[PDB]
Amino acid sequence: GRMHAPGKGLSQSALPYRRSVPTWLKLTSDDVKEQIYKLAKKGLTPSQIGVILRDSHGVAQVRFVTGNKILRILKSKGLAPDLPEDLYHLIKKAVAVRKHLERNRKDKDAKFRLILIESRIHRLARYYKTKRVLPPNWKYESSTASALVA
Amino acid sequence: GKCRGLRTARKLRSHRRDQKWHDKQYKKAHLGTALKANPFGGASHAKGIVLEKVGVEAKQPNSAIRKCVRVQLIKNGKKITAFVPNDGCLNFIEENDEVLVAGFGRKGHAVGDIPGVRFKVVKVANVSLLALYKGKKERPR
Amino acid sequence: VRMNVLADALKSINNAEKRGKRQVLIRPCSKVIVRFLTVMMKHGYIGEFEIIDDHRAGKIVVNLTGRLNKCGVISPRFDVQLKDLEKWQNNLLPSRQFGFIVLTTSAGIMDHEEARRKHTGGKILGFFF
RNA sequence: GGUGACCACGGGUGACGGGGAAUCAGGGUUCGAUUCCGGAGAGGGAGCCUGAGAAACGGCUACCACAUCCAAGGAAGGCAGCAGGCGCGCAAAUUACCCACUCCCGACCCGGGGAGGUAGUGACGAAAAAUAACAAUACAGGACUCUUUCGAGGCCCUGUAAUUGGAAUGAGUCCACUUUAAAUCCUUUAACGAGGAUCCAUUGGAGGGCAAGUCUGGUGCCAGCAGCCGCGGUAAUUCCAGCUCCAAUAGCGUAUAUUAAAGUUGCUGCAGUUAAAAAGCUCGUAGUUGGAUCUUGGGAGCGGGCGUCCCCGCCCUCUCGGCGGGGCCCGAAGCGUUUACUUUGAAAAAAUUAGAGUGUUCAAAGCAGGCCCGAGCCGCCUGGAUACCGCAGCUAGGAAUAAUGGAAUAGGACCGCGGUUCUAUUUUGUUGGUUUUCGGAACUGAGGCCAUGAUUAAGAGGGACGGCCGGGGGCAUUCGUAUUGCGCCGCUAGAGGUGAAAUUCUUGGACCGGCGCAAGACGGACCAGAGCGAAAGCAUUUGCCAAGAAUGUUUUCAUUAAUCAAGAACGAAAGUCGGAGGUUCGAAGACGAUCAGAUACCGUCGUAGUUCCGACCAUAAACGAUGCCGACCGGCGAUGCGGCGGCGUUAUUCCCAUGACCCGCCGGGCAGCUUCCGGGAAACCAAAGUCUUUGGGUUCCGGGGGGAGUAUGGUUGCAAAGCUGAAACUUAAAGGAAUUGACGG
RNA sequence: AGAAGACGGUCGAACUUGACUAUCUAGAGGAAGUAAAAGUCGUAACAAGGUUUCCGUAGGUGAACCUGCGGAAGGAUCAUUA
Ligand SMILES: [Mg+2]
Ligand SMILES: [Mg+2]
Ligand SMILES: [Mg+2]
Ligand SMILES: [Mg+2]
Ligand SMILES: [Mg+2]
Ligand SMILES: [Mg+2]
Ligand SMILES: [Mg+2]
Ligand SMILES: [Mg+2]
Ligand SMILES: [Mg+2]
Ligand SMILES: [Mg+2]
Ligand SMILES: [Mg+2]
Ligand SMILES: [Mg+2]
Ligand SMILES: [Mg+2]
Ligand SMILES: [Mg+2]
Ligand SMILES: [Mg+2]
Ligand SMILES: [Mg+2]
Ligand SMILES: [Mg+2]
Ligand SMILES: [Mg+2]
Ligand SMILES: [Mg+2]
Ligand SMILES: [Mg+2]
Ligand SMILES: [Mg+2]
Repeated sequence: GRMHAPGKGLSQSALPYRRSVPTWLKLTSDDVKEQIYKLAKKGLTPSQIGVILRDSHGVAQVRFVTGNKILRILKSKGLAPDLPEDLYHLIKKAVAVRKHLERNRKDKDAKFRLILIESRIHRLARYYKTKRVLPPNWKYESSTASALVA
Repeated sequence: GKCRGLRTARKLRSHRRDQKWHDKQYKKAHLGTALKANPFGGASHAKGIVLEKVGVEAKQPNSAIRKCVRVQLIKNGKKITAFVPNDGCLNFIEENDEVLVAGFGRKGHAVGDIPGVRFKVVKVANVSLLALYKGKKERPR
Repeated sequence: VRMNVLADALKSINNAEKRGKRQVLIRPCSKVIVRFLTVMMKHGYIGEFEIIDDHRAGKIVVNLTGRLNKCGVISPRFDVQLKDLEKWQNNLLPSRQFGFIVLTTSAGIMDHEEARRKHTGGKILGFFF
């Protein structure tokens, strides 16, 4: 079930049992690597690097072809954002909602959604703190959120 | 549903002693209000002095005059009403006698058609009421 | 959420058996589930079963033989010693003639008769009869 | 600084703690003032002397409270020690004898001990056990028997009244003995001691529960009985008695505390739609609970018999191996985590509990006791076990389940080689000097190798991405007729309203019709067992702003999750305050009706409000009277969204898409029909199922009905009130679902 | 060798005031709730109970109750036709 919604959907990807690379995929390991480097230097998150790589160049799974995850490859070279992508979009969503609430203070629904989003931010941040991805004193503040994002 | 976790013993025990206050027997036996309110003060029997002889009407379906006595207890000086449970034992009672008074039989609750009488007379003037009723011994004249 | 794969496996077996079906499919497969099925099958309360291997936690297809009355689980895995294993036998088994309590011991997952035979206690897993 | 929701601190205790006692499926629930161990006190506090040991009290000092004698100048107190008193009470013994036993004290074989022993009172309680047995007559009864009912006796047990009818014993009188410090009791044993064996068995009952009378007299809703149902108003099986029966029995009744009963406190093991009950909804920290995954498989004779059953051996390393150089051997050091868990061992007072032995005359008990004596037996054989003793702590095994770790910007492991500070010791034995690099440890640079090192990606979750979807939310904008009012026009005496009326408006032109204007509300029909939203709730057009479910996904992170005390956001209507606006409707109020009355239902007005903005309030039958997450368990036809397929018809064009239908499939929804899945008290419910075959995780919450959501305290609020929340007392039913009847304007 | 006694210090009973905290209890009068029952007034709930009932809220009335707004069916409708 959804964490903050009364939904029980099932939409998710289903990886094939065959882990072997397709025989028609002519791109080699470092070829997939360098394409990732170009797309990341264009300013792309690992989630949308995998989308464009699976779509245009026909790679099934970056992890299957290159032996490692996209974020593992980006962090190994040293061009991955310190703020994790799933966290970054959460602060960005909260910033947009807070900005909208300032013009519309009678939008009680948006105040409710802001509480849910902020809760997801704080739960995710607590998880990253215990995994040492985030600094121990990394505090998400509603005031300095805008500078923390973008 | 009730928690069955291996480390929930604190919540299970706290919930039990919290919920135990919700039944009458545990509440009256541990709060102490019933003990204070009891004219006998937790005693099976208590002595008193017959203030006067009184008659009490029975409840609605029955029709009789139950023979009782108003008696104040020699300890703590509380005025109560005590039944005289035989055919003619009120005649044995008279003004200003020391009477042993017991509960009527269901723990501070009125019994039968007698309204609001929790007590009954066991002995009067140090001689048993059953002994006087059966003629085994007599009032000291 | 799913917090006891063995509980879901045993409840699925019970429901299919009560329904009378010849086969049952358990979606999450585990080592504990497989061992539990092995001790049941050795005693004869179920038939052969297959472990369908996907790269995730696999599935299991169990051949029900129609001779399983109940295959419940005891979710809080209490510490059962040998001095109080008799109380669990009286509380759980339908009789002293048949029925089995499965408890994981340091010598492996086994029934209570075998656990007593090699003089070892452990955590109670479930029961079947 | 320390301690706290893992409950500190504070309060209460009718709390000395424990060994233990009661109840006894298991689990538990109560009680432990009380003889054993530990503690505390000696009327309440306090301070001291001596002594090894005292903050001693049958030691002192002072004060406080009582209180003793006095010649009034003074003196002397501590029974919660044994007796015995007063008081208090429902509630508890003799102002007895003795160191003989167990021990203790002392300078001590000798003295002392209200410790203790003995006896007295003692129905607390526990064990044993009298109040009668036998024989033969009569009358029944028995499968009785003999002829097959009819009569008797070759048989068996009871019964009723009898010179029966003569045997046995105690309970008592009472000699001696015995015991004992002296006694007493008991055990022996002389002599008496039983035929209403009058040497006298009682306490409660006889409608049901619950064993036992439809007996007789009295009473007559009175007296009374009756724990609960109920009995009693004239032939009462229930009262008062007589008789007869029943129950237990030297014991039975009553009151009250407590245990089982009570699965009516539920961990085992209760419930929450309608009976009592799930918060209006959501977030959320404590708390609790958490997907799968890391050694499996194979072996050698010993082997539950390779006897393919398998006792089972499983086919860590390095240091002297203590039997500076022997193979005949097994000790010193650490764990290639930390725990939890399980098994073993050690240590765990006795009594009590269970339990071994033991004829105490049996038994409760107790820890004793048994064998031979042919009399020299000039003494032998034993026992005084064992189990259990939670939790915590100690020791050694095992490593399944559960938690926790290692190497990720490699400041990673191993193997060696460079790179720096001191130090055990030598003997370069006449001292002195020693080289002592002497051996090892101090910091470190360049390497080789590690298969170099990241489990998978949950029909878990989060996030990204794509197209759509929706009375979802906010802001602005737009339209609609209607209502009311107003301005001009036309003809008329009515209009309005009701069951009938009346109040009210009306030749001043009411109502009606027409053309217009203004205002503030409200968004019909389309509108559905349809959509969205966490609920409350959300419906004119268009735009903007963020948001969201579902579907699609071979995208990304990798456990980030579920429920949640405390805390927090939202929360219909009504209500409160401030400011606008007030069309309609309309609490209050007035009048008119109606009625016996009518403070109403009906009608005409009409205030607050209803509308908007802001600030409060936090409540609804806030309902599905029904927690959330997860798994599983029937069928069928629809419907909303998204997606995937396929005959065909349609839209346009020149083909495909793409829309409108048609036939299916998948997933998520709102629901529906049916079913002997199953459940339930049933109504009914595919959940309210998977429940005595009882345990997926986790919140809230109920405990007969009233009093009562009251009182009081606290807290919130401008108030109204909200949240939290008893007790005394009272009551035998209150309730739920179904059934039949009766009744219905 | 040495008694009374005195200074200072320290324990510190006891007393006075004050504060806080636990219980117990008196009280003119007021306002409830129970029980009794046979009283007066009306008939609010039960049938569409004669205005359907009930919930929250606000106002009003001798009394039960009435009325406004929003809600529920535990209703007197599981249904109302292109
Ligand atoms: Mg005490
Ligand atoms: Mg004690
Ligand atoms: Mg002392
Ligand atoms: Mg001395
Ligand atoms: Mg003293
Ligand atoms: Mg006698
Ligand atoms: Mg009689
Ligand atoms: Mg009981
Ligand atoms: Mg119950
Ligand atoms: Mg209810
Ligand atoms: Mg939490
Ligand atoms: Mg696991
Ligand atoms: Mg008129
Ligand atoms: Mg409102
Ligand atoms: Mg106003
Ligand atoms: Mg009006
Ligand atoms: Mg749960
Ligand atoms: Mg109650
Ligand atoms: Mg007054
Ligand atoms: Mg009414
Ligand atoms: Mg009515």
